[PDB]
Amino acid sequence: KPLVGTGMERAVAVDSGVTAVAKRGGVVQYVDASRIVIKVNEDEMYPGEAGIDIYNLTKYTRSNQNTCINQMPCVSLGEPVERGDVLADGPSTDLGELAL
Amino acid sequence: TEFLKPRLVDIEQVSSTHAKVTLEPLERGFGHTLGNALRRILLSSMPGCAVTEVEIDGVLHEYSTKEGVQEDILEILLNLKGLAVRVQGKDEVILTLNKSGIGPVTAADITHDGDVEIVKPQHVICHLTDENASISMRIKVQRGRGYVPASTRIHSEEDERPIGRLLVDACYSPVERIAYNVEAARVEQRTDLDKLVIEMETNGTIDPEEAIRRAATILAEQLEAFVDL
Amino acid sequence: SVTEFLKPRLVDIEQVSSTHAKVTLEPLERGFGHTLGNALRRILLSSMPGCAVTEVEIDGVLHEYSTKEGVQEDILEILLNLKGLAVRVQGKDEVILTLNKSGIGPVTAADITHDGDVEIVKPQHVICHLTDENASISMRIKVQRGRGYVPASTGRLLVDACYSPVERIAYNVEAARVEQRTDLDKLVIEMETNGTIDPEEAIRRAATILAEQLEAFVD
Amino acid sequence: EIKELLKLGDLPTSGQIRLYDGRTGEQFERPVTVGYMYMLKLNHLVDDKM
Amino acid sequence: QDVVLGLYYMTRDCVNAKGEGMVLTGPKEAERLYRSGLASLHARVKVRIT
Amino acid sequence: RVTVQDAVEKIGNRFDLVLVAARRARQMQVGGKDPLVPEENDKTTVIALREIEEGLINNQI
Amino acid sequence: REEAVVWDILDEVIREHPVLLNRAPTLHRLGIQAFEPVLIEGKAIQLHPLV
Repeated sequence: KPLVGTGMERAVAVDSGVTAVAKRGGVVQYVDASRIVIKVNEDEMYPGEAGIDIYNLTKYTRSNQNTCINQMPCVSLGEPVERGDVLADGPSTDLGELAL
Repeated sequence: TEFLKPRLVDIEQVSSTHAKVTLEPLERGFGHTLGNALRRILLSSMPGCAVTEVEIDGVLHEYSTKEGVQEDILEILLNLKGLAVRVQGKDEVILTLNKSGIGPVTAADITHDGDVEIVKPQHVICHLTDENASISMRIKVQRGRGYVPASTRIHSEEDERPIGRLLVDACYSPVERIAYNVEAARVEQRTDLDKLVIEMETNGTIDPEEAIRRAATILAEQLEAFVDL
Repeated sequence: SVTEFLKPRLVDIEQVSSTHAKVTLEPLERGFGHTLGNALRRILLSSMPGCAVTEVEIDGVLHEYSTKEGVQEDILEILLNLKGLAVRVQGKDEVILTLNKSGIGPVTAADITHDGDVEIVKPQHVICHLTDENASISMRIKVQRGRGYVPASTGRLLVDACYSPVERIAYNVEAARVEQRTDLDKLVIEMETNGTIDPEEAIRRAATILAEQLEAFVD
Repeated sequence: EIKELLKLGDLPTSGQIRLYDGRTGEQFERPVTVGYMYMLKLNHLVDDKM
Repeated sequence: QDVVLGLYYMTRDCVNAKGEGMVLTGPKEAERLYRSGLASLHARVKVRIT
Repeated sequence: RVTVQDAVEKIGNRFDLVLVAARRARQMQVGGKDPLVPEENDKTTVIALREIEEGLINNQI
Repeated sequence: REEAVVWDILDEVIREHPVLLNRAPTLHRLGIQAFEPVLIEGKAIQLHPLV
């Protein structure tokens, strides 16, 4: 995190699409720094579905400029999450703030 | 010629990690001269004890991941690098670790010994996060001094280590910051006798009652070349 | 390894004068070139013991303000020039010497009443020049034992005392190397001294002063 | 408002602190600014160019 | 630029200083006076020079 | 030593100092002669410049 | 193999062989200059401040 910023980090890190963002609200079912998987709540589920959103995170991979890009969890098992919360940090982010 | 010589009159282990020590009395200047010399020696040259290799059962390199654990294997190595332990009369030792079931993994899980003593049981290695999950690993510790990065170390080993070891950078020096301070004190009904205070923060493996004497010893023997000239 | 840190040998006495020398050590562990160079500096420049001129009584003066005639340079300079005289005192705290001279010409420390109990280690030190057919001067010079350099803070004329014989000491640290690393320090110590003591031995005195502090800690 | 925050910490509101040189323990003359800048490593690192 | 900053700072005169106004026999004891912390570097003095 | 000006005081054209220092250093490296200055295992580059300091070289030799 | 002797040889090869450093662009003659090298552990070229 930068200690002094502008509050734009909370937007660049999310909108740049590189943090993995919770598509629907629910509770964390499992985490292991490769997968994060969310038991979506029935208030946002679609009726025939299992009702479970996995997020297979991208781990160590080359960026187009050869820097690595491993996503890491920020959640804990059994923690609640709401649509649009950051589930996993990107490169250069933590808790979803930009952090070069 | 009127030089009063010091004695190390007092010590205060204010925490399991932090302590104060005082050397008293001193003449003109010697409060500063030792005050800085011992700080600079204590930071460079106190020997200590570091993790140096780690072998974890099913991993292959630093960048992998283990099913059911909250950290990339790399952040496990960044955690174990900070772990500190005493070892009793040994140049190295191997520690086994095993845990299973959900929850934290902490240094208290290491297979303890009489001859190893850990400064902080709660220092955390990872979380386990699945009901059947496990890690088992063989942490190797070495004694040493200063800092030795693994890149030069393997270039110093000159045999080829097996696949599935991890290497960590060695940071033996057990003192994290040292401060010194000088002040006048009641002796012999006279002024300008410095009570040197040295006060210190450490990784917890050593006690000042050794440390200041060991630092003074190093100084005393390095200095021999200047009287032996 | 774990308690067998590298030790220097003197690489040279590198001597350029009897007054000044460039004693150099190699190798020292990284950063010790300061930890010893400056430590011995702070000893040498301020806490070496020795003997120096401390007070003056030229014939009939209350203050060097009075520029008594017959002498070329005024009493403010004679007062400092007498601080310039290096002296050795054997076994005593304070000793007074007497000086007088007559006739047109210079005055030198060789003209002092040399007790033999005291050595004026540089007799050829000019004191002043005389400027009349009747020119002669007579004075008491006090010499005293003490330590370091003490300023004029504390018919007598007071003067700063130069008890430490080190005229200057300076030191550098610089790159040195072995077959596999270059992060080690060389140390160069340079010092210049007033002739009471030879420098390659003054440093051996100073290393002792420092060693004596450690004697209560070393195991 | 920076001063006000530094006063809420127990910190010196001048922002500056006296420092000493670890080569001797001498004090520096006049205090100097000390504080937490943010610094970026740039992708022009040297072994990629030597 | 830093070299000239240092030389400017070294050669100023400050009308109040520690050890101001005494008389010295040369640079070398000027340096002993500075280094021991007995005189401030920009203090006024008289010296013998050559 | 490095600044050659004192050798240029002796070879008053500075170009001739390179032609003369090369010629002499070749008499040492190639022609098999050895220096009239005390060598210190310097390069012939420096030895030949140190041979101008002895004042005993010009392009007659 | 970078054997232990080679540096003591290198520090004899180089011991006074001038090497030419120039930036680019190099507007004027002062933009190429020669210096005697001294060896370094790192990877940067250590240049003199005044130059």
